[PDB]
Amino acid sequence: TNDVHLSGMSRISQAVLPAGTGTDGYVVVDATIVPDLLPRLGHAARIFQRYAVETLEFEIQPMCPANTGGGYVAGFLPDPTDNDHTFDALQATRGAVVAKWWESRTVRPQYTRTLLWTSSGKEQRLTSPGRLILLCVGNNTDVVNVSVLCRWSVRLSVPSLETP
Amino acid sequence: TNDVHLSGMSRISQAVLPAGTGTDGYVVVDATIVPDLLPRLGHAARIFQRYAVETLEFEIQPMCPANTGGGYVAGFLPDPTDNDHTFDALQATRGAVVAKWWESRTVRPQYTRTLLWTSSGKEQRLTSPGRLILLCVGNNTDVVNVSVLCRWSVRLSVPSLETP
Amino acid sequence: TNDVHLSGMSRISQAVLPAGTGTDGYVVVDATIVPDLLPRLGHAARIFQRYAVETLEFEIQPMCPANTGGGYVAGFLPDPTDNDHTFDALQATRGAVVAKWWESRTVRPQYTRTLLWTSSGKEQRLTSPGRLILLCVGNNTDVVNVSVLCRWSVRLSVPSLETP
Amino acid sequence: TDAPVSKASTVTGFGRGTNDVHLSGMSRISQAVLPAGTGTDGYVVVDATIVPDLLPRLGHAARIFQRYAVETLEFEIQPMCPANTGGGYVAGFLPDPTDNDHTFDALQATRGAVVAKWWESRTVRPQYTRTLLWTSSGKEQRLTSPGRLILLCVGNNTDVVNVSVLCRWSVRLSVPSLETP
Amino acid sequence: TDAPVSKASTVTGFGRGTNDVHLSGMSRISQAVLPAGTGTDGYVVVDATIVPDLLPRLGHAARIFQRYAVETLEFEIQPMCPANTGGGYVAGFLPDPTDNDHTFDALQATRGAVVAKWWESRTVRPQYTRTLLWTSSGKEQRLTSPGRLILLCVGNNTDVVNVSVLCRWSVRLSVPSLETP
Amino acid sequence: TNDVHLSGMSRISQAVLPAGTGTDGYVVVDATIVPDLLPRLGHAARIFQRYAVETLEFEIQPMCPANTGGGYVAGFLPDPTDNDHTFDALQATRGAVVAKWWESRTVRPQYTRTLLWTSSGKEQRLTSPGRLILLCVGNNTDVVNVSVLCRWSVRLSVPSLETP
Ligand SMILES: [Ca+2]
Ligand SMILES: [Ca+2]
Ligand SMILES: [Ca+2]
Ligand SMILES: [Ca+2]
Ligand SMILES: [Ca+2]
Ligand SMILES: [Ca+2]
Repeated sequence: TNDVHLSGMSRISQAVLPAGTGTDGYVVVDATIVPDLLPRLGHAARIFQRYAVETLEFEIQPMCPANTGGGYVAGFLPDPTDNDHTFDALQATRGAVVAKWWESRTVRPQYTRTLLWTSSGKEQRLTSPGRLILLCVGNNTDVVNVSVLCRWSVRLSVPSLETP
Repeated sequence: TNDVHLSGMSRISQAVLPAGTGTDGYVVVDATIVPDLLPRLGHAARIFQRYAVETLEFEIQPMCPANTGGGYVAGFLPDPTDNDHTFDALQATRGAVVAKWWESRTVRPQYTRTLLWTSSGKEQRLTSPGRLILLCVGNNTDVVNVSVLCRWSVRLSVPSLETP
Repeated sequence: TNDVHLSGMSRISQAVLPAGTGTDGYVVVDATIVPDLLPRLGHAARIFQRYAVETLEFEIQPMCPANTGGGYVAGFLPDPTDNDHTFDALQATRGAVVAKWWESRTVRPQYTRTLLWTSSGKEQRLTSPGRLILLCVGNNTDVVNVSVLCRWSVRLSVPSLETP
Repeated sequence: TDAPVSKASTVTGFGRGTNDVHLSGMSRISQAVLPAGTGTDGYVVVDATIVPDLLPRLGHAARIFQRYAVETLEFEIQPMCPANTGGGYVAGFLPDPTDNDHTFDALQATRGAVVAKWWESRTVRPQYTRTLLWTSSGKEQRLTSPGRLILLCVGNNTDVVNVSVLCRWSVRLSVPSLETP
Repeated sequence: TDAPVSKASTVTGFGRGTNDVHLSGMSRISQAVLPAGTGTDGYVVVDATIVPDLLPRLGHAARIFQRYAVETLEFEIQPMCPANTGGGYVAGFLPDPTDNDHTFDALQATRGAVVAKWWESRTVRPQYTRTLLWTSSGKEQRLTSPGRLILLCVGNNTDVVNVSVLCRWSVRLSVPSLETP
Repeated sequence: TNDVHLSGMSRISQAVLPAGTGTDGYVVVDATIVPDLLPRLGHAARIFQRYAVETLEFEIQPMCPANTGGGYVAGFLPDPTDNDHTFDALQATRGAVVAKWWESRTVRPQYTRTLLWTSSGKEQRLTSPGRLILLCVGNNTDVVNVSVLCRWSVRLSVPSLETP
C-alpha cells in the first residue's frame, strides 16, 4: 500500500543560554514542528504528499552543571498558529513539564491525528502538528546548552517528489 | 520487521543520440542500477541503509519518427562488476530485447533479491543488483531521444541519514 | 551443533577529554565494532569462522563531576564503511542518545542480523556490524573520562583456529 | 494488412537461454613432489583456492554463467609412494578463502581434516557453503570461492614423495551470461 | 590387516565424468551492412559454416566434449531496415559444409529456403543431419559441421541495409574429453 | 545453563624419536591433559573458567616406515597427580593399547566427568582429567615421528578472561 510507517528520534532544537540572560519568561526554544525540521522525516516528506503524526514525544536534554539555578518549562502547543508564549499557556497543554536546568525531562503531548500536508502552504494548520515552546523559569546561574529532541512516528501517503 | 516497502516508476536514463553517430555497438545507455540513480528511491535510500529489490522492470521508451532506421538492444547484466558492453553479453542475458528505434519495449531482468547496501563500498556486488545497457543495432537516420524508465519496488531497512 | 551462543559486556573504548578541547562536533570515540575489540569475543572469534550479532547494546559511562558543562551524542552507525561524523547522521540512527557529560546512557541500536566473518577481509561490511561514534555537543568545562561499554551476544559457527 | 511506415520487430525468443545446468566431475587440483628431507614439519605441500578456474571444465562452464552453487565437494589425498616412506601429512579445507593460516592446528581445527602417513590415502569431506557464489572474480573473494584446500607435512619424509590432490565437485550454474576475463 | 610391500591404489571414481549434456541457446551467427547499390544480384551477404566454434557457448561446451548431435536447428533473417528499401534476399542452409556454390538456384533448391524483401523477416527451417558430429576439426569437414547458411541479395538495394542472421540451436554433447585447439 | 559445548580434534603431542634412542620404557610422550595443551580448547579455556570433559579419545598416529622394528604402549592415567611412568601403570589402566610403530591406535580412556577448572591450582585433581603416556616397547630401528591427536568434547562455563 501507499502508506508507509516511519519512526525516529532527532533534535528539533539546539540553543545556548548564557549566564544571567535566562530571565523568567524568556523564550529559549520556539520550533514549529515541520517535516523539514527532522532530517530523516525531511527526506521521507520530500518523497510524499501527506503525513499523519501517530506518535509524538519530546525530550528536553539541558546540559549544564548541577550547580545551575533556575529551570525551564517545556510544552507543545498543538496549534501552529498560536503565538502565546506565557507560562500558563504552556502549562495548560497536555504533557507540559517544569524542571530544573540540570534535569532532563520528557513531554507527552496531546494532539489531533489528522492527515497533514508535507509541503508548506498558506494555512499552517494543514501542514504542522504544532509548536514546541521552551521558556525560562527563574534565573540561570551558569551557561546552559539545551538540546530539544523529538521522538516521532508518522504514516506517509500519496507518493510524490517534492522540492524545498 | 520495520521494513518500508516503496515502489514507483522513474526515468533512469535520458539519452540524445544524434543522427549518424549511432554506429553499431555504440553504448547509448550504461547505468549501474543504484538507488541514487532513481529520483524517489534516491531520497528513500538517503534515509535508509539497506534495500532489497522485490520488483524490477525497465521500459525503453524512445521518442523518434516512425520512419527512422536502425534499432536498439537493451539488457540487464545481473553483475555490477561486469564491464563487457557488447551485443553478445546482452544476448546472453535473460530479459533482453531488440527492437526498432520507434518501438517501446520492456526488459524483465534476472536480479538478486538479497539485501543490498544503499551506500557505495569496495564491492559493488553488495550495493547494486546489476547494470542496464542499451546499445545501437545498425545506424540511425534521424535524431533519437531515448528515455529509459524503470518500474521498481524495494524494501528498505536500517534507518540512517546518508550523504551523496 | 557447531553453533555456540556467547554473551558478555566489555569496554570498546576508553577516552580522555581535557577541559575546553571538547568543542561541538568533536569526535570523542570512533570504534569499528570487531570481535578483536572485545576480549572474550576476541578469543571466541579466534576459534571460529562466522559470527552473527543477536543482541547489541552500548553504555556510555562518562566519569566527570556534576559541575561539567556540555554533553555528548552517541550512536551506532550500522554501516562500517560510512564515515559521516555529524550530529544529524548519528541522530538518524536508531537508539542514538544525547546526554549531559555527567549522565550515563544506553544505546539500543538497530542493525541487520547477518552472518558475518570473524576474520578481516577486503570488504569491511562482511566482517563488522558497524561503528560506534561519540561526539561532543557544546563545550565541556572539566576533564571527562569516558568509558564506552558494549553488551553483546553472538552466535558462532564454522569452527577453525585463526591468527591475528 | 495495410502497408505501414514501419513493421514491428518479430524477434521473439531473444533473451531466453538456459538458466540452470548441473555439472559434475573430478579433477586434479594439485600435484607435488618432495625430495628427501625437504618435507619438514609445517611445510606447505599444497595450497589451492577452490575456484571454477581451478577446475578446467568448470572454468569453461563458468565462463558462460554468472553464479554457481557447490552442491557436493570432496577431496582425495592420494600419495603414490611406497610404505617404507617415513613422515605424514595433514590435509584440510579452510572454508574461508581469505584466511592464509598454514599450520597444523589451523587445519586440524576444521571439520573433516585428515592426518595420515605418507603411504595412506585419505578423503577430506569438508564444510562448504551452499550459497550462490560468483563465477567471475571481484574485490572480495569470499563471494567467489568456497574456501581453500591446504596440505602440510607432519614429519620429515625419508624418501621422495609424490602426492596428487584430487577433487570431486558437483555444481549448479545459474544466471546465464557471457563472461570475459 | 598385515603390512604389505605396497598397498593397492584406492582411486575409484576416476574416468567417470558426465557423458551427455543437452545445451540450447540462440546466437547471432552473422551481421552485415550494405551501402546503397552494392547489393547487386547474387552478392553474398552472409556465408557461415555452422560449427560449434561459431556459437560461443556451444564452442566452450564443445571444448570439453568429443561429439555433438544437432537436435534442433533454425535460423532467422532479421533485417532492420525500413519498408521503403528496395530489393530482397534469398537465404538457405546448404546441408553440405564443403559445397561453396553461391547462387540463387543453389539456395532455392534446398528445403526451407526463403526469398523475401529486405523489409521482411524470415525463418529458415532447414534439413540437417541428426548423426553424431565431431566437436574438434579434422581433414574432412563433412564429419564436423551440419552445413552452412548462405544469404544473397536478389535485387539492388535502394538504401543501406542492416541484416542480422540469428540461429536457434539445440545440441546434445557426448563422449566427454578435454579438447585443445 | 549458559554452558557452551565445544568439540574437535587436535594434536596434543608431536614427538621425534631418533633411531636407536627408543629403549624399552622410554617416555616418548608425557602430557597432562589440560585445555591449554589443546590448540582450540586453549582459546576456549582462555575465555572460560570451568570445563567438563564429555568425550575424550586419543589417537596415536605414528608416521614411520612399515619395516621399522619395536612398538609403543599408550595409556591414559586418570590421576593427574600420579607420577608412575612404566609399562605396569599403563597396562593396569583401561583403554590402553600396545601396537607396532607403524600402526595407528585409539585410546578410549576412563576420565572424570566432573566440572574441572581451566586455570592451574594447588590441586591438579580439580584441573585435569588425567595424563597421557606413550612409551617404547623394545628398540626402534628407524626414525619415528609420532603425533598424538585427541578427539575431545567439552562443556564450558563461568565466563572470564584468563592469562597463560
Ligand atoms: Ca506537497
Ligand atoms: Ca551507508
Ligand atoms: Ca576467517
Ligand atoms: Ca560475471
Ligand atoms: Ca576431439
Ligand atoms: Ca581461573
